[PDB]
Parts: sequence; structure tokens; C-alpha cells
Amino acid sequence: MASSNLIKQLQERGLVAQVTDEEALAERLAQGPIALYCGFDPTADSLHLGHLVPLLCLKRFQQAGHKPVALVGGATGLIGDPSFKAAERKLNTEETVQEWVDKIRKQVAPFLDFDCGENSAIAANNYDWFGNMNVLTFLRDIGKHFSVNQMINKEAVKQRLNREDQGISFTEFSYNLLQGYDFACLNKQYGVVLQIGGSDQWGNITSGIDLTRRLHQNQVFGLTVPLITKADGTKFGKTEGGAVWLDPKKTSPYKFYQFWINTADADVYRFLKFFTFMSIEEINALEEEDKNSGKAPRAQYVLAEQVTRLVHGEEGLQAAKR
Amino acid sequence: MASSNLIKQLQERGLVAQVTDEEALAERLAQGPIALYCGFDPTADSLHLGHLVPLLCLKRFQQAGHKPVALVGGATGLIGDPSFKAAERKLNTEETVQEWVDKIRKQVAPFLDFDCGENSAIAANNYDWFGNMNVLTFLRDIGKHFSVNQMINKEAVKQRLNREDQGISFTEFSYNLLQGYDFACLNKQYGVVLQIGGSDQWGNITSGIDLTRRLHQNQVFGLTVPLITKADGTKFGKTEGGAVWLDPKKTSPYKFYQFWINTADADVYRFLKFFTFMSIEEINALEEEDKNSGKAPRAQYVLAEQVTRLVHGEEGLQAAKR
Ligand SMILES: N[C@@H](Cc1ccc(O)cc1)C(=O)O
Ligand SMILES: N[C@@H](Cc1ccc(O)cc1)C(=O)O
Repeated sequence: MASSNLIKQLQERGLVAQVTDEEALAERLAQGPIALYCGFDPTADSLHLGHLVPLLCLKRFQQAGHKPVALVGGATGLIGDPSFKAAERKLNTEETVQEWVDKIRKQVAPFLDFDCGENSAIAANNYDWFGNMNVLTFLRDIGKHFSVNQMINKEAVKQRLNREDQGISFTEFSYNLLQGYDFACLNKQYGVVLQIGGSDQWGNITSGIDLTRRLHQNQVFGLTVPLITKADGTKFGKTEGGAVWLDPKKTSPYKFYQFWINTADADVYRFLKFFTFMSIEEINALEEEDKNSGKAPRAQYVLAEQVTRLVHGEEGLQAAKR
Repeated sequence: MASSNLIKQLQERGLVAQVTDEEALAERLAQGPIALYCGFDPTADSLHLGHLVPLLCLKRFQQAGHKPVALVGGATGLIGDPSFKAAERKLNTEETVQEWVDKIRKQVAPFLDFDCGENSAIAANNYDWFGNMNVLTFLRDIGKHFSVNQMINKEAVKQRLNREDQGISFTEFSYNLLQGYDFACLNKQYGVVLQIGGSDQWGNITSGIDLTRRLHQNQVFGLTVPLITKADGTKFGKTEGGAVWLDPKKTSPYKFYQFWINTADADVYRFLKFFTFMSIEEINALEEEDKNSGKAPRAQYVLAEQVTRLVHGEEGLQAAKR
């Protein structure tokens, strides 16, 4: 059985935090193109920099020949993912989340190729299966496969159940089951055998792997990208004015470009690997170049140009200089 | 504010294990007739001796002028109450539980008066509201009011979460919420302000009291009957052939009468208080009578006659001597 080098290549860029059965996954990836997915919840009417790395990773997989499935949480966005969060997420109305789902779906589309043959991307929405599912059916057919003792031990919610200065509603405690079933559903419908996601998604992903095995007897895999951090210890993507949105109407291309130009020297080369498609060879040469040029580093300018184009296209890049 | 003596009278018979705000409840009972309820789950196609004390207590309340609501768990019977149970309850099909609900409803009817004016009994089925409820609606509108830290601390499920030789599914962990909402629903629809139940139901009942307050801002009450025990320490209502069913086709009136005749001297007087409507004065006189008669105690014969008539009527009592 041949072994794919895609996981190793992503590791080189520092984009692999955790992965299940790496050897088996690499072998499966070599067998041929697979369908994979990543989900994004409508916690606002737009995604932000916090969602970018995983989103671009879907494209990295598609570039390797695999088929990306971008799921927008029409249902999970009505529940709220408590994973590594201190307090309960605000509950939004069905009417509002429905509109946000539509905006996010349209925002995600340009990032992937939906017209490149069999590995063309697919848009999904878990409201399709949870929006009309009866409560008893959920509690029985899905809930019977979940152990509360195990759920309580998930690191993602351990704090909420241990720290006396906080707690977790039954609402958010149930989230893990929804994302878990999502994996099983996508496996059944589209043959999805891999789910990727942010660093805080490990537990939600493994619950999906276990449920897929319990429900369909299929072995699926999971991979999380690392927590994007800044050398100075502050939260990435967070500014005085709030988050850096991918929506041009919320955060202008000009402002977006300015955010990247402001990248610290300590983080710029790492960020080039996380947010762009430049080869590792090119990035390493660029770092060496800046090291001995005696001039201002051109890494920030290259990073800003690269990401701005990926997020807002040539037009946005042009608007960044006006 | 006047105070009712109904709770005190039930205490005299040893039928009160726990009660919430006894003083306030007694005052409310004195204000006028109230609607109360007790639920019974379709875990089989018939109820058994384990359900009798609470069932007869509904009648004791009706005799005092109150209105009894007998709820059959069309929905909860599809989930399973884990309260003080060592292992998961078997999951039955919707088709089968539906039929059991019908049989149990008909079995319960004769025990209460459905034609005695405004305090006439009412039959209820929680499938009415859970059978078509969407999962997201349940998790949000009901689930948001439940703290997992609190749920984990309920004595009814503590063992399942502490003992390494057992565990609890998300399915059964959610039961508490269903019975909890049942109380709120019955309060809203029929003005039910009191729920009574077996000793193992305290936690399910208090969750209902809290949710009724959170959802409708109404103060409701709860009362549990004690665990029926036998002096020899063995389980009451359990025989070598299984349970003692209330269904004549499962346990004949003759066999039912024989079960009571077999009552131990140590338990017979206590059982007369739990299972019959004889006055405390009459029962006490009977115990004294047997104490100094020098003859076989007539308590067992009186108990058998009383309960057999309550459960199978005059016809069953007649069949017990043939
Ligand atoms: N839980 C993910 C989003 C997600 C939703 C549904 C899924 O199936 C997968 C992922 C997040 O909070 O970002
Ligand atoms: N849980 C109770 C039955 C019940 C069902 C629904 C209720 O609303 C109340 C009680 C039992 O196991 O006996």
C-alpha cells in the first residue's frame, strides 16, 4: 500500500496539530481522491480570520486532487459549540441564522473550485437533516451511542464542568452529538472519510469517527490544524475594533491588507506558511533574504499581497492601494 | 391561610417519603381543589404492584376533592427512566410502545372516577407534545434551562456516573428533561400544581418544579411515596415467576389474591395502610385484635379482599374463591 506525502507536506508548513492513525490516513490518501469536509457555524453573518486556516486547508486538499465539502452549520449554529469556551454562546433566532447561513455559504464558495471535474467542491448544511428531525428519534437513534461518562471527560468541556466559576447547559452539552452525526451523514451520502478542523475541534471530530463506525461500520479519519498564535502571546485575528472579517463590507480589503502589513517579524514567516500557497522553498528563501538584505523585510508585503488576493481577489488587492 | 390535613393524614399511613414546602402545599390544598398528576411509563403492556401505591394515592387525593391526572408515558417510554437503575433500560419500538400505552391507559381508568363533576380525572400522554417536537426546539427551548453540572449531581443517576462498573447513555441522561417538561406542560394546560410519584422520582419531580418556575413563573409542588419494603429485606412485588401484574390476563385475580394472603405478619398492617382505604383507626384495631385473639390473624384475609376488589372488582374477588 502506497503512502501519500500530503500529511507530511502539511506538517512542513506547521499545519498539523493532531491526526488520527496518520499511517493509515496517508495510505488511504494514496489510494485515490477522497471526499473530506470541514464545518463552519453561522455565529455571525460572516466568517473571520479564525476560520481562514481550515478553509484554506480544504483548498490545499483539493489542490492535491481531493474533493472538499464545505458544511455551514444551519442547525449547529442554533445550538452553539462550547469547545474550549468559557461561557455559553448567545442563542440566535432561527430566522436570523437562516439568513447568516446563506451569506456564509456564498462567502465560502469563491475559496473553492466547484467546477473542476469529479473533485469539484460541494456545499452542505446540517439543517437538512436536523431541521426536521424529531427529538425522540435523535435521543434514541443517535443518543444511544453516546456515553455521558465519556462526554464529561472530553477536554473541550472539562473546564466548564470542573471550574466552579462556570457551567454548561444541556443545549451546548448536546452539540458534540450533532457534529458527530454530521460526519456519519456526510460519510453515508458523499463518501466523506476525513474531517479537518481547528485545534479546538478534536473531540467533536473523534466523536464523529466513533459514531460513523457505530452506525455505518466505516473507518473515517480526522485532522486538526494548530491554534494560530502570535509570538507576543496575544490572540490572533483580534484587534481593538473586533475581529477581522472576510466580508469586504465588514472589513474593507484596504483594512484587511493593512492588518497583514502589521504582522510582526516573529510571526510573518510562519504566517506565510499558514495563509499562502507559496512553496516552503520560496518562503525559506524569503526569510533568508530578509535576514541578510539590510532592508525592510519584504515578507509582510508579500504576505499581505498573497492573502488579500486569496480573500478579496485581484479587485480587493487593487482596492488596498487606493 | 388555612392548612389542609391531607398531607398529615397520608403521613399517618406512612405514605409520605419527601415533600416540597410542606407548609405551603398544605395551605394551597386548603384553598380549594387542585389538579395533580402522576405519570406511568409503558415499560410493558401492563402496570404491576410497583405502580399501585402511587396510583391509589391519586385516588386518595381525589377522595379529598382534588382532581387527578393520570399520565401514560407515550414518549418517555421510548427513552427510559434511569433513576436508581443499575443498567440501561431496553429500547422498545414506537409501534409496540404505542399499543402498550393504549392498554395501560385502559387499565388505569377503572382506578379513578372520570364522572364525578369538576374533580373528574383526566388521562394524558406526553407523546402529544414530544411525538412531533423537533430536536433543535427541544435542545434550545427546554435544554437551555438545564445545567449539566446539576444533572450529574442528581442522586438518581450518581451511581451510573460514579461506579466504574456501569455508565449511562445520552438517551437516558435526557429523560429528566422530558419528565421535567411534562410537569410544566400539565401546569400550563390543566393548572396542575402538584406531582406525586414513587420514591425514586424525587429528582425528576423537582426538575419539573424548577422548569415550571423558569418557563411559566408558577410555584408547583412535589411529593413522593416511600419505597415499599418487606421486613425480610427482599423486593416487594417480586416473586419467582416475575412481577405481579394488574392485568388479569397476566396475573389472574385468584393468583393476585393468593399473593396478598401470603403477606408476612410483619408487613401486613403496614400494607393495609399502603394499599387500602380502611381508616387508620380500623387498621390499628385490627392489629390489636390479631394480637390478642389467639387465632390466625385476619389481617392477611382482609388485605387480600380489599386490594383484590380495588384491582379486579367484585368479579375478581369472586374469581379468587373458584
Ligand atoms: N464546530 C465547528 C463547526 C462545525 C459544525 C458542524 C460540523 O459538522 C463540523 C464543524 C466550529 O465551532 O467551528
Ligand atoms: N418516570 C416515572 C414515570 C413518569 C413519566 C412521565 C412523567 O411526567 C412522570 C412520571 C416512572 O419511571 O415511573
